[PDB]
Amino acid sequence: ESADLRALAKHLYDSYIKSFPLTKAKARAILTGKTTDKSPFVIYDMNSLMMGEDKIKFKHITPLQEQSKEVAIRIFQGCQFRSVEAVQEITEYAKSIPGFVNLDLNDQVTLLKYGVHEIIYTMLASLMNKDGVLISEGQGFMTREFLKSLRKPFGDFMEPKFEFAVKFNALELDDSDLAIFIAVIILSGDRPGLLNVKPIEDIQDNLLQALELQLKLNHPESSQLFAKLLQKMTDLRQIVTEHVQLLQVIKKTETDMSLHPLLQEIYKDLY
Ligand SMILES: Cc1oc(-c2ccccc2)nc1CCOc1ccc(C[C@@H]2SC(=O)NC2=O)c2sccc12
Ligand SMILES: Cc1oc(-c2ccccc2)nc1CCOc1ccc(C[C@@H]2SC(=O)NC2=O)c2sccc12
Ligand SMILES: CCCCCCCCC(=O)O
Repeated sequence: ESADLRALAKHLYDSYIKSFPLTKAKARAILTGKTTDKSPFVIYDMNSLMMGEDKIKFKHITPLQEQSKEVAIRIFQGCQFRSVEAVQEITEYAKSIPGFVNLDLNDQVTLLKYGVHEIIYTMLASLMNKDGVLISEGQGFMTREFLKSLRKPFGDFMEPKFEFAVKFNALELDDSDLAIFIAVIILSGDRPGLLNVKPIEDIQDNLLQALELQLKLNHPESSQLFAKLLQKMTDLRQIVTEHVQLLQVIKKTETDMSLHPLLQEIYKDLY
């Protein structure tokens, strides 16, 4: 019935607001500079990156052994820390999806392990436009050109996310749409190694119905938005699997290189 589906949509939106401090709405307000609550420092080359480090307050601190004087590695570490924050936000959010916590714990672990990066890239798009991306909770704005011009493959690290984002962002979802979509991602019955797929697919069937109603009500003029959104899950998968391969190539070209321990656990036996 439609009433239960609407209550689910509201419940998920409420949980998403409690779990994710930086929402798309706040990111869009920052990106549209007519909301001059402040203004992010624009980073576009080495000098501006070094200047931004002076001006931006960083929350996360790499161990001294893993600090690098090299611009591309410091940026890489900035990205990792966004993922370490997001994994914990996503976990809190997942526990509020009805039925998730009653699943076998091993299946909960599997759904998070394989779901977090597809969500991370979904919400990364909320911080991007065709010209660049917000960094450090919106204190800075790193340009896309700059990110393309990084050495070794870090151009291949950034550009596919930008290509995804500008198309994903043309769907014009809001946070109340995204709250349901990321729950659909988590409750994926096709993750490797799942033990009881049927209880997962039964939750996802309910989430898909709530997502379908929500897009119908919230985007009445957007033709086939539901279908187009679900097709983006294919793009998201490709970004993750290509990222995983790319990381297996940086390891060869740097034996000493370091992932945050949380990302080491996520990537371990991932694909
Ligand atoms: C928070 C974090 O981020 C990363 C990481 C991020 C990006 C790439 C690779 C790794 N890993 C950790 C966990 C470990 O974080 C620490 C361990 C130990 C110390 C104390 C001295 S410093 C040193 O180098 N070894 C020590 O015992 C210190 S101090 C500030 C941190 C820290
Ligand atoms: C690009 C950038 O720079 C900074 C920054 C720079 C200096 C200081 C502070 C911040 N902020 C951002 C935005 C965040 O953009 C990302 C977040 C997370 C990921 C995924 C990780 S990175 C990895 O290898 N495994 C993961 O989970 C990836 S990937 C391409 C981008 C990306
Ligand atoms: C690693 C060089 C300095 C930047 C690291 C930024 C991580 C903290 C943050 O802004 O989220």
